[PDB]
Formats: sequence, structure tokens, C-alpha cells
Amino acid sequence: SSQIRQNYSTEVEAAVNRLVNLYLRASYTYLSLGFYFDRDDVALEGVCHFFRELAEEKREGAERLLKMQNQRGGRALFQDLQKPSQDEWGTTLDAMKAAIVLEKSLNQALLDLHALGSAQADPHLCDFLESHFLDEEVKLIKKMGDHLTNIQRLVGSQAGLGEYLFERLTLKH
Amino acid sequence: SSQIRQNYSTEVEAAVNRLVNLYLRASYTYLSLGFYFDRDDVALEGVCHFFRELAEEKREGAERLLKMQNQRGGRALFQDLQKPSQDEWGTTLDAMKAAIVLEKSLNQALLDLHALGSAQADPHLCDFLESHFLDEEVKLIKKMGDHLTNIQRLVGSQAGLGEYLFERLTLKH
Amino acid sequence: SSQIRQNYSTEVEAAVNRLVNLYLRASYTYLSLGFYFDRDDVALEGVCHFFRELAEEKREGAERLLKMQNQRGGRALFQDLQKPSQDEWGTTLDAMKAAIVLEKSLNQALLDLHALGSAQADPHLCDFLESHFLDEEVKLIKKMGDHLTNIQRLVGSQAGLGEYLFERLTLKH
Amino acid sequence: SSQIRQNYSTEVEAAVNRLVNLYLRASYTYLSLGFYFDRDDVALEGVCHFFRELAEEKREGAERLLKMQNQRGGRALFQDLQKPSQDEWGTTLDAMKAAIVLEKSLNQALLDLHALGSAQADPHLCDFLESHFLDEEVKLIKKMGDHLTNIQRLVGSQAGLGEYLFERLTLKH
Amino acid sequence: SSQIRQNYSTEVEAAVNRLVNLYLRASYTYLSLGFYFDRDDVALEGVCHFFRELAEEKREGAERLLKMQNQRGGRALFQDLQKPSQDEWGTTLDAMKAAIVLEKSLNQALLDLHALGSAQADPHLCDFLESHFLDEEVKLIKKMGDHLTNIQRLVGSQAGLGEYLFERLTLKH
Amino acid sequence: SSQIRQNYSTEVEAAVNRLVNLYLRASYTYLSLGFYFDRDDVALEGVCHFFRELAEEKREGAERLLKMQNQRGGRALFQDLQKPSQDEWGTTLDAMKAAIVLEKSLNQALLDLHALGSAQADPHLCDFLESHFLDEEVKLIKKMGDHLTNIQRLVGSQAGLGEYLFERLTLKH
Ligand SMILES: [Au+]
Ligand SMILES: [Au+]
Ligand SMILES: [Au+]
Ligand SMILES: [Au+]
Ligand SMILES: [Au+]
Ligand SMILES: [Au+]
Ligand SMILES: [Au+]
Ligand SMILES: [Au+]
Ligand SMILES: [Au+]
Ligand SMILES: [Au+]
Ligand SMILES: [Au+]
Ligand SMILES: [Au+]
Ligand SMILES: [Au+]
Ligand SMILES: [Au+]
Ligand SMILES: [Au+]
Ligand SMILES: [Au+]
Ligand SMILES: [Au+]
Ligand SMILES: [Au+]
Ligand SMILES: [Au+]
Ligand SMILES: [Au+]
Ligand SMILES: [Au+]
Ligand SMILES: [Au+]
Ligand SMILES: [Au+]
Ligand SMILES: [Au+]
Ligand SMILES: [Au+]
Ligand SMILES: [Au+]
Ligand SMILES: [Au+]
Ligand SMILES: [Au+]
Ligand SMILES: [Au+]
Ligand SMILES: [Au+]
Ligand SMILES: [Au+]
Ligand SMILES: [Au+]
Ligand SMILES: [Au+]
Ligand SMILES: [Au+]
Ligand SMILES: [Au+]
Ligand SMILES: [Au+]
Ligand SMILES: [Au+]
Ligand SMILES: [Au+]
Ligand SMILES: [Au+]
Ligand SMILES: [Au+]
Ligand SMILES: [Au+]
Ligand SMILES: [Au+]
Repeated sequence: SSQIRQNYSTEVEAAVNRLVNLYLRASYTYLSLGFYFDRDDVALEGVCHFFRELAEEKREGAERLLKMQNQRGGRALFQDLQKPSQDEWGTTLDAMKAAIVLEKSLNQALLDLHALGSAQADPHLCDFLESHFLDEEVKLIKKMGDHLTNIQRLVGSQAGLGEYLFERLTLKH
Repeated sequence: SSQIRQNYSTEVEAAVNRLVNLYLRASYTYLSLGFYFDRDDVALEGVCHFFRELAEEKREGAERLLKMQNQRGGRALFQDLQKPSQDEWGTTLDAMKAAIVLEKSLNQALLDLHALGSAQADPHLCDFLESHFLDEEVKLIKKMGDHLTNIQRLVGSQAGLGEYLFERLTLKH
Repeated sequence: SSQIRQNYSTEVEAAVNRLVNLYLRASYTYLSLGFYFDRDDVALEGVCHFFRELAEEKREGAERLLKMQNQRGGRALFQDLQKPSQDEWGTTLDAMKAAIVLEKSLNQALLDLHALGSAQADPHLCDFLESHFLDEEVKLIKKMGDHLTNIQRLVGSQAGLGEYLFERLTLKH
Repeated sequence: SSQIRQNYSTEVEAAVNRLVNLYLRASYTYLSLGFYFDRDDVALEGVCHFFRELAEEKREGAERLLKMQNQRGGRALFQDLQKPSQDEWGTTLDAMKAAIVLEKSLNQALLDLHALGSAQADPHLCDFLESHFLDEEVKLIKKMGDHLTNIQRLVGSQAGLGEYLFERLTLKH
Repeated sequence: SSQIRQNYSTEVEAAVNRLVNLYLRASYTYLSLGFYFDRDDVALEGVCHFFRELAEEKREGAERLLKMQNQRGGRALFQDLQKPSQDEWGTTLDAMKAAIVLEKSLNQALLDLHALGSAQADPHLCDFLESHFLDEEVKLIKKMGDHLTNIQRLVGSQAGLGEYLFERLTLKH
Repeated sequence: SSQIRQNYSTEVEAAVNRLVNLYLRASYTYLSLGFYFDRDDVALEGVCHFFRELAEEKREGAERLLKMQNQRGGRALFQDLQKPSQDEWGTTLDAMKAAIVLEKSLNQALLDLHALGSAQADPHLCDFLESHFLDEEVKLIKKMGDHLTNIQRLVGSQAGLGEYLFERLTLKH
């Protein structure tokens, strides 16, 4: 077994595979979120685009992790992908709340894997997470908090109007 | 009678002529809708443009149908065009409601003609409807549903403000 | 009722609505004329283009009139559009004869409306007709007379050949 | 036998091979028609070009059919190509009459194959015919009817002059 | 429930959701196939690219289906995604064998859904499958059969050399 | 009979018509050869392109001959086109063997016609063959011999690998 593998614990290999599952789960969640906002009875295009873009980003993170797994001589192993936690996601506010919960879980998974890499003395893993994941997550979580604050401000009284305005003037489409 | 006509039933020929009447009726309805929104006491320019654009699209569909009638060796026959169902169209919401009702009737007419073509074993007619009409109608009806949802969200409380905002931030002009 | 309306009689308002009906009728007549010449058993493409172009021009005149109706604070009211006077239009000669009869009726309607505007002391209406309609009609009627003369010259003896030649060498396609 | 073949009946496979023969026959007919009009004692260049262009179109249709046969896992089988029905094709009128008869036979073959695909529940075949053949045939047959009408109009009295004029002013070269 | 929904059976809606699951499953299978060929102990880059490209194509098909679901007024419902059938995919030959089996299953699912649309008289669904899926699948399955034949020819005697050569001279990277 | 014909024997006229049949036969043979190599169970794209290109070249030669027939005042006469000698063409080697046999027969037909032109003292015919056919055939036959030699060298031991390599590194696609 691997001719290239060096300083790459079975523990980190397994944890990388679990993280791939988590990122692909998050991608699937964002696919569901995106298409919910494209429903004719929800129709918030900018919200749809925001979530579909994140579906792509999460999928990219999984592919980054799989490439890394191979560069270290580990073996990608895929598991069932569980469906998203909801079939309908409520208002933009509800949806952003669910998204920041999801991001925080990914973030905690990254931190846990960092702490494993540190215990296993694996500086290439630590560097890899710092280079492509930790700051990325921090920036996204901040953006989502900014959004939540703006949504929140808009939707006390006149909830519908606030939702429309946030979609039109903050979100991209 | 026609040197080119082949596999083209008198039933489909008549039904094509009726569909032309329906599309020209819808065009006239959208002309009336467009100019209502240009009234100084209504003054929603983006709404006016949205309906005038559809008047053009419906007229184009009628001309497509007439060209097809001729390519198959059928004979265009024109009937009186009935005036639109209303002289005043109310709010943007009322107007979009009336437009989606109209589109659904055109859609049902297309489906009925498809079902006739299928019973008459006329695959060129079926192809023609699929190529230029069925998806076009589906996309338009979806857009209108999206609009209705957004209008609806805006006009619970503060009806005037919501109407202005929808016109300014969703509709084109 | 209208905050903008000034010096705009109910008589001119009604007459503008009737003129809109006439122009849309003429547009429909030219649509029928155009597609007749596209029949495989008539097949005079340049004739078809000449009439379809006029269908567009007449529709534009109606839209000009409706825009004016709104700029003056009048209220567009639409009536049933009667179908064209014939289902088949004969030869190019027959068709041009029918077209110049139609244009003369539009012209007389314009003159009558001018005479109303003059009796109502409505110089904006008079200016509007002079700017966009009266000369336009005069030029078109002259063109049609030129055509009739050329068609007429061609179709004494050898009627078919003359018809083909006029279509090929005078009409555009 | 084929690793790719799926939902592709032996009946449709055979019928596709027969259609290839028909299209290559039609191509050969148009080659003969083209070169007849290039004879120094016929010399109607535009007619020659019109038929040679159709020879190419028919050959292209056969190649489209053969490519499809292969994409479905069927087996192209070629038969003898029968020579065209005439060695001399008469006037432009005679020739256009013969061409529209030929096109109608191809059209009927396409319809028959459509009806077979429908009975065999082969929606890829149906789509393939709709995409590349049915409308193409309808447009060509209409063009030919237009031509026949114009030729017919020209060649009552002064047959030679009419023939020259049609070739010069309608046909391309 | 939906203001836009018209002629859209609950049966087709459910079947569209199942097809989305199948396409996302196939995408996941191709992700696993792609990264297997990127393993340092397999190292066939062109094979990896071929499968990763198909992972993207299958994901795109699912998104096309979800967009359609929304345009018709149906409701996207997501299920668990089962992991791919194998963790290791053997040789290029083994892998292409598995891929054509997968494609044929997608193809059969498309055909079944076509047959449902036909039984439900849903011509927009039928058109949608013809426009974006049926020919696409046919072309891909043909390409894969071509590949299988070439792989097969190369890997009787000198299996390693044949595998390298196919990757270098047929597959893209 | 012909006003232009000069120094053009009935013998050469007939022989030109036979040569046209031969060239169109060869074109049909190459069409069959081309599509055989496009079969999913043969799949040698470069071989397919090589033969389809020759189908076009042979057809061009027939059209050159027909144009010449007309320029001399002869009369093109078309006969039945016999189907190709095989339905399946074996390996690339088998196919190239069959192609060089065919070319040699065309070449011998050209030589025979040259010898007829010489006996009939027809220097325009001789020039015509020298200008457009004799060298063309010589170059093609040489190319095919080169190919046969290279195929032959490759397919002693490891027949499949040799076939793939010849297609990839010598033939165009
Ligand atoms: Au979305
Ligand atoms: Au979106
Ligand atoms: Au998007
Ligand atoms: Au770390
Ligand atoms: Au570390
Ligand atoms: Au990165
Ligand atoms: Au954002
Ligand atoms: Au308007
Ligand atoms: Au407007
Ligand atoms: Au507009
Ligand atoms: Au249909
Ligand atoms: Au049909
Ligand atoms: Au269209
Ligand atoms: Au819109
Ligand atoms: Au026209
Ligand atoms: Au026209
Ligand atoms: Au036109
Ligand atoms: Au006046
Ligand atoms: Au006046
Ligand atoms: Au004007
Ligand atoms: Au003119
Ligand atoms: Au020709
Ligand atoms: Au020619
Ligand atoms: Au030509
Ligand atoms: Au069919
Ligand atoms: Au079918
Ligand atoms: Au095509
Ligand atoms: Au033409
Ligand atoms: Au890959
Ligand atoms: Au790759
Ligand atoms: Au790739
Ligand atoms: Au279907
Ligand atoms: Au259907
Ligand atoms: Au597509
Ligand atoms: Au490929
Ligand atoms: Au080929
Ligand atoms: Au090829
Ligand atoms: Au080719
Ligand atoms: Au000679
Ligand atoms: Au000679
Ligand atoms: Au030459
Ligand atoms: Au070559």
C-alpha cells in the first residue's frame, strides 16, 4: 500500500473522508435551498442564486479535499449522502438561519480536523486547511451574519416588503 | 385544391385558424393592458412595457401560425376580433391575475391542438407546437406566477408603495 | 377625472378611439392581404412583403394615436375588430385596388378628425395629425397609384407574365 | 450483438435502411435533373443549380440517417440504387412537377417511419425525424409549390420567354 | 396549491423527482470513478478527466430537471443519495463497462418517463426530454461503446501498454 | 442533334457514361466502408474519415465527367448503381486491400478510355483525363500502398494494438 504515503495517519485519512461527506451534504442542502427560492410561490431569484452559488462552492471544497486525499496517498471512500434537513425552508430569514447553522458545523468540522492534524503532527494537513478552508469559512460566516442582520432589520413590521427589498438590493441575480 | 397539402386534416386547419384568432385576441388584450398602465392616473411605465412587449409576442405567434398554415397548404381564414374583457384593469395585481388567466387559456388551446394533431397522426403539427409554443408558454406562465407572488408579498399593507416598488425594481422600462 | 386634460373635447376623444379602431382594422386587412400572397397557389413574395409592411405601419399609427390619447388625458376604449372584407384578394391588381380604397377611407377619417379639431379649436390635435399622419397618407396613396398604373400597364395581354414581372422588378422581398 | 442497442426495433432498423435507399435515389434523381438543365440545348443554369443543390441535401439526409443508424446500434445495409425515372426531363415546369412528386414520396416515407416509431414506442427516432427531416420537407415542398405556381403563370402564352424569366429572376446561379 | 400548474400530473411530478435522484446518483458515481483514476497507484489522468466531466454533465441534467419541475408548478423533493456501487473500479475497461451500464439505466429511466408523459398526455414533458436528454444519452452511449471497443482491442495481450495508449491517444486531459 | 458537338465519337460518349457509373459505384462503396468503421463495434474514426473523404472525391470525379459530357455535346445517361461488394469490411487491412483493388479498376477504366480517345483521335478527351484523373489516381494508389505497408507491419503479432495505432497516428479525424 501507498508508495507515496508519508506522515499521513489513518485517523486523518478517515476524517478527510467524513469531511468530504459533510461538504457534499452541505452542497445538497444548498441545492435544495436554491430551488426552493425558485418556486413560483416563493420567487426570490436573488436568494436562489445566493444558495446555488454556495452549492457549487461546497462541491468545490469536497473536490479539493479528494484531490488532497489522493496527493497524500490516502483512499477516498464515499458514503450515502443524506438528504437535506427540510423540504421547505420558510422565509429568507429562516433560510439564512439554517445556512449559518450549517456553516458553523462545517467550520467546527474543520477545526476538529485541524486539532487532529496537530495531534498527529501533520503540518501539510494544517497548511492545507489554512490555505483553502479556514479563512473562506470565516468570511462566509461573517457575510451570512451581515445578511441575517439586514434581513432582521427589514422584517419587523412589513415582512413581505422587507423580504422583497433585501432580495432586490442586496442579493445579486 | 392544394398541390402541396399532405397529411393535413381539415380539422387541424380549422383549429389553427381558431388559434390565430385567440392569439390575435390576446395581443389586443395586451395592447389594452399596456395603454391602461400608461394613463396619467395609473402611470406605471414598467407595467406598460411588460404588457406591450407581450402584445408583440402574441402577434408574432399568430404570424408563426399563419406561416405554418400556408406551408401545409391550409387556408388562413380570419374572423372578427373581440375586444378585450375589461376597459380598466385595476391594480398591477389585478392585471397580472388577468394575464395569467389569459395565458392559461392559450396554453389549454395549444394542448387541445396537440391532442387533435396526435389523434390525426400529424407529427409536423406536433413538432411545430413543441418547437415554438409549448415551452414558451410554460416559461411565461412561470414568470407571471413569480410576479404574482412578488406583487402579492408587496401589497399586504402599504399597497401603493408595494406597487411602485415592484414596477421600479422588477419591471424593465 | 383627468388632472392633465386641457382643451380636449369629448368629441375628439371619441373620434380618436374610432380612428384607432379603423387603423387596427386596416392593419388586420393588410395581414390578410399579406398572407394571401404567401399561399402556394398565389406565391408572390414581394406582394406579401409589401402588405405585411403596411400591416405594421397601420398598427404603429394606432399605437401613436393611443399614446396621444393618454398624453391629452383621454381614455382609450377598444371595440371589436371586424374581419377584413374579403377572404381571397384576387390578383395583385385587385389587391392594390382594395388597398387604395382602404387608404382613402383612412385619409378621409383623418381629414374628418382634422375638421373636428378645427371646429373644437384644438391646435395640438391638428399639429399631431399633420406631423404623423396627413403627409404619410398622401405619400402612400401616391405610391399605390404609381403601382396601380404599372400593374395596369403590365397586365393587358399576358396577365401572368406582367404580374410576375411587377413582383420581381418593382416589389422588394 | 450490439452493446449499445436499446429500445431499437428490428422493424425501425430495416425501415431506416430503406429510407437511406430512398434518399440516395432522390439524390441521384436530382443529379440527373441538374445535368439535364446544363445541356447546351436546354441551358437553364439556375435550374441546374437548384437541382444540384437538392442532390447534395438529399445525400446529406442519407448520411444523417446512417449516422443515426450507427448511434442506435443498428446495422447499415445498402441496396442497389435504381436509376432515375426519366433520361430527359422536359421543361422547367415538367421538372418541378417531378420534383414535388418525389418530395411528397420522401415525405410520406418519413411519416410512415414516424408512425412505425410511434407504434414501437421509440421516442428518440420520433425526435430525430422532427429535428432534421419533417420541417425541412415541409419547407421544401412549399417552396416547390411556390415555384410551380410562378412557372405556371409564366408559361401560358410565350412559354420560352416565361421559362427564361423564371430562371433569371427567381433561380439563383 | 400551484397557481401555474396545468396539465401536470402527480405521477410525472413524482417520476421527475426520482429521476433527479438517479441523475445525482450517477453524478456521485462519476465523481468516485474520476478520483479512483487520480490515485497514484492507478494514475490515468485522461480517464479521471473523462469521468469528472460526466459527473458535471449528470449534475447539470438534475438541475435541468429541477428547473423544469419548478416551471410546471411541481415540488422538488430530495431523497438520500446512495453511495456508488463500488469503492475501487478496476481497469479502464471495467470502468467503461460500469459506465455504460449506468448510462443505459438512465436511458431506460428517461424512456419510462417518456412513456408516462405519453400516457398522461403531457406534451411539454415529452418535448423537454427530447430537447435535453434523449439524444444526449444516445450520443454518450455510442461514444462509450466506441471506447469499449477500442479498449477491448488494445488489452488482449499487453494489457498495461494498451491501457496507457488509450489514455494517452484517445482520452483528453 | 448537338449544335456544339465536334470530334466527339459515340464510342467515347458511351464510355464516359460507363465511367460515370463506375465512379458513382466507387463513391457508394466508400460510403459503405466509411460507415462500417463508424460502427460502435469497429469504432476507428480516422478510418471512417479516410473513406468518407474518398466517397466525396469519387462523386466529384463523376460530376467532372458529367460536366465534360455536356461541354462536348454528349448526353449523360444514368444506370442503376450496384450496391457495394460487401456489407461488412473486416479489418483496416481488409478494407485498404479492397480499396486499392477498387482504385486499380478505376485506373484501368481511365486507361482504357484514354486508349479509346487515342484510337478516336480525340485530344480534348486525352487532355481532360490527364488534367483531372490520371495523376490523381496514381497519387491515391501510392498513398494506399504506403498505408497497406504500414498496416501490414503493425499487425503481425498484436493485431488490435497495431490497428489502433495506425488509426491514431497515421489517419486524420
Ligand atoms: Au437556484
Ligand atoms: Au437562481
Ligand atoms: Au444561480
Ligand atoms: Au492544524
Ligand atoms: Au499541524
Ligand atoms: Au482555495
Ligand atoms: Au451575498
Ligand atoms: Au404600453
Ligand atoms: Au410602455
Ligand atoms: Au414598450
Ligand atoms: Au401533438
Ligand atoms: Au402528433
Ligand atoms: Au419559436
Ligand atoms: Au417580467
Ligand atoms: Au406576408
Ligand atoms: Au412576405
Ligand atoms: Au415581410
Ligand atoms: Au385641424
Ligand atoms: Au386645429
Ligand atoms: Au410620425
Ligand atoms: Au412599394
Ligand atoms: Au447542375
Ligand atoms: Au448548375
Ligand atoms: Au450548382
Ligand atoms: Au413518431
Ligand atoms: Au415516437
Ligand atoms: Au438537421
Ligand atoms: Au428556389
Ligand atoms: Au478526476
Ligand atoms: Au482528472
Ligand atoms: Au477534469
Ligand atoms: Au413522451
Ligand atoms: Au407526450
Ligand atoms: Au440541453
Ligand atoms: Au471521450
Ligand atoms: Au464515415
Ligand atoms: Au468518419
Ligand atoms: Au469525415
Ligand atoms: Au488518350
Ligand atoms: Au488522344
Ligand atoms: Au482536377
Ligand atoms: Au491517408
